[PDB]
Amino acid sequence: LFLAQEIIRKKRDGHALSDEEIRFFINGIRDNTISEGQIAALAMTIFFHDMTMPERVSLTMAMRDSGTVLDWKSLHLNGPIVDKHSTGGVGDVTSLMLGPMVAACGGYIPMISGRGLGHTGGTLDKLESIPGFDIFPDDNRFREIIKDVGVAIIGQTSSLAPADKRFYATRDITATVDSIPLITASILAKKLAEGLDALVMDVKVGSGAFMPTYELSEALAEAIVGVANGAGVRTTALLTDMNQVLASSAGNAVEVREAVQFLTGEYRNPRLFDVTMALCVEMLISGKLAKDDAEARAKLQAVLDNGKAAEVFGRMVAAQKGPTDFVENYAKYLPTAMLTKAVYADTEGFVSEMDTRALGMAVVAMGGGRRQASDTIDYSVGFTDMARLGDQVDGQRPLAVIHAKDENNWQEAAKAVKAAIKLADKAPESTPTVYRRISE
Amino acid sequence: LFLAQEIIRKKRDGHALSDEEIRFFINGIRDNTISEGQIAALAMTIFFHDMTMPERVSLTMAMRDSGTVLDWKSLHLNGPIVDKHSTGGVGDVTSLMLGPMVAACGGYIPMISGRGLGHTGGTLDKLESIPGFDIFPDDNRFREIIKDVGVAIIGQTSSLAPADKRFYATRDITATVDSIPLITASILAKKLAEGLDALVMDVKVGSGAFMPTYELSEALAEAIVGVANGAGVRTTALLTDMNQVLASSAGNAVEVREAVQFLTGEYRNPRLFDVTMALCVEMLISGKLAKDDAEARAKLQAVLDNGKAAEVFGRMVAAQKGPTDFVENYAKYLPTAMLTKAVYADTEGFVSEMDTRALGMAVVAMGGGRRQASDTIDYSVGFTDMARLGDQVDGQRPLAVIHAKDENNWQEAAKAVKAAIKLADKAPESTPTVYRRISE
Repeated sequence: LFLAQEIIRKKRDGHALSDEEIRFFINGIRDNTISEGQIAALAMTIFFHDMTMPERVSLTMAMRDSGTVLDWKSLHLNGPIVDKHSTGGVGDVTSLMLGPMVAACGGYIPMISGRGLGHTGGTLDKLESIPGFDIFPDDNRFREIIKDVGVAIIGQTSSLAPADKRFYATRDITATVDSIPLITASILAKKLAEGLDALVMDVKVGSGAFMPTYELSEALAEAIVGVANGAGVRTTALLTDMNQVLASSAGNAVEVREAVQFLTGEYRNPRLFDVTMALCVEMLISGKLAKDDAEARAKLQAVLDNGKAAEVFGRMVAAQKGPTDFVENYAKYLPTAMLTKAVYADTEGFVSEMDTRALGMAVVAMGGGRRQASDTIDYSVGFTDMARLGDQVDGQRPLAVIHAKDENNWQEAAKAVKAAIKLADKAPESTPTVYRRISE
Repeated sequence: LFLAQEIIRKKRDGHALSDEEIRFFINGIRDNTISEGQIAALAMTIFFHDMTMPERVSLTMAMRDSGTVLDWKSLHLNGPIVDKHSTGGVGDVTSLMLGPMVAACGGYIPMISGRGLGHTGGTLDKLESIPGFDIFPDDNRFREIIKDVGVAIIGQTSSLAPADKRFYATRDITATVDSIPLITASILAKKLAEGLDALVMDVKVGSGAFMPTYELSEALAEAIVGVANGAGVRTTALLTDMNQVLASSAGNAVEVREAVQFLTGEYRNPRLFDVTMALCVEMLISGKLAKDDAEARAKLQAVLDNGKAAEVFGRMVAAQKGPTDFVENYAKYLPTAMLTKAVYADTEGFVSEMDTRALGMAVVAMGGGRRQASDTIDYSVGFTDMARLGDQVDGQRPLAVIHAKDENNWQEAAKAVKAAIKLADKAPESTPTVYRRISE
């Protein structure tokens, strides 16, 4: 129906908005006919009245259909269209391994990513530290890589969920961003555009988590499962730990390198391994590529050990303009910094605390990302050989190994790192890597 | 404190905003630094959390101080600075008589009016049907008229309560206009700028009332008394009837004429008389010009009968550039329409119902006001000899006498009037003119 004022009022007076009404409002948001104030007002009424399951699904759908919705029916692929989604994290490089691994098991992953300006090391920028990697293939080319290779990590060709652009921008300045119904629809809008069959949300918990409390991370996880499954996509979610860096490194080139050494068994961080394996099992199960966890973990460990996984990564990289021999000779292609020195904590002890966001911002500030846009990322700067909680430190074990441009910013970051990692006289109680699985 | 987002959140989470915080927000509204969405958001949080008495007063004060606040201390006047405020109505010409009457009793009335674009026949346009009437005297000239004459009805020299400009505009399209705390502060902002000592709100009740229900008109009346008196101005309010036209005419020239025949006792509509007397008694009492109702009604009836009141009207008109003999020879100065014919209802009976808003819009539509701004009011068009509820009608008594430009718009209005006044086989139950007096 018509009138933005009309719609705002209904919801304000504790009523449920119709699909036609929610759809009308969202397009108006996209077509710039519905003002900022009209957006901020509706967001608030939702913050006080919430939205029923039907309203929740209609909001998401009307946002998905705001832009373009991919369809792979014509391609007649012989496998499930699946993909994973995270709420971000520092060292969260699971996507580079996840994509190849699941494609090597019969799954098609049309990973339309979107970096993460603000304070989030998107994967798109990591993949750009690979000489020639084109993250912008046209539709027809993209459709080809998927069918041929199985995976493809590309940047959003804008027209995905446009309404979310204005809706989110307003919410950020009007104090209505922390509203579960709105968040749920915002996150899934982009993904549900990919024309998926199944999905898996990786909801982080802890200091570096999106939601403030475990109870709130869990809350969001349950909401996501509901509307996605309501929208037709077999979804499950996991609560991953993010109280420290996931991989043994944070940056761009250093992370893509880590993803290669993982795929080839040259080195595998155990925590990164658990989360990586846990997400893939879900995708296989949701995708029907396995009847149970045991079957799935089996197939995955195989592909990971017979080199078939790293092979797919290598085929994905080449099809997107990277070297055709990236996995074998990556050390000659990836950018190496001028200064690489290890940093040590002031005293001997056990790592008991760590501010992920701090380390995250330490990376950006040293060139690892962009605070504005005009900034140009130094794809070689970052951290490696990161200390894990519980690790005893001293002259034998530094906190991390810093890859900086010069002795100055090295020194800067060195102080940043040392300030972000808290020591203690004794090792803290351990926490799980994968807390639990929300489903149905 | 800083941040509009910060402030919005606090209030959203059921907290009380500080004076410094409310003040910061309001100036930002004025200085265009606080966006539409940030205004619409805060308005909603208030619609759901209301505002404590302290917050209520701080909002109004921060809005008053948004612009200029008059001060009459330097003038050293020998009387109270008072003024009345209405929520509008059709035929509500009480201000033209009220101003003179109270000044003739020792009260100073710096009536900064402001017409009423939209659907409200402001007094400013009525006073402009008087040849040469200048409603825009400069401060020094204005200050002179007050001290010399005692009264002065002038248009707002913009810089009064600027914040209210943007705040109200946003609210109108975001469904947050019907919020008592916001209304209370909006109305009083303009008035409290006049540097008053006492005030009296004329809150209408009925079909032509601002608030939807008697219980809501009363609700607003109690709120107004609270924050005004909290802000230092001795305030009381009355619930006037507005289920029909107050004066025996609606328009511009026809109303100013009515106000003159009242002041000179040539004719006095009894309902208009009661409301006019009721409001003045309040001003005298609040102003300290009387110890009780009896004393006040006495002084007023005197000034009304010894011609001293009409004298003041005459001195006000002349000081503001109108004729120096307007009261004695008004019939030669006021605009007279080309067509003046009486309209009769289709059948004999008793006037039982009447849509004030309809008659109000009938006047505008015939040139009595402006729907846009570029329109130029025909200060001669309007209704006179209006039927009162309970009046029996037939060939002896028409519904009203229409002053139109031509036979066309006369005919138009004639249908408008006839459609707005409902007849019945028997006279309806009478209602009071003045329902009750809210105080303290």
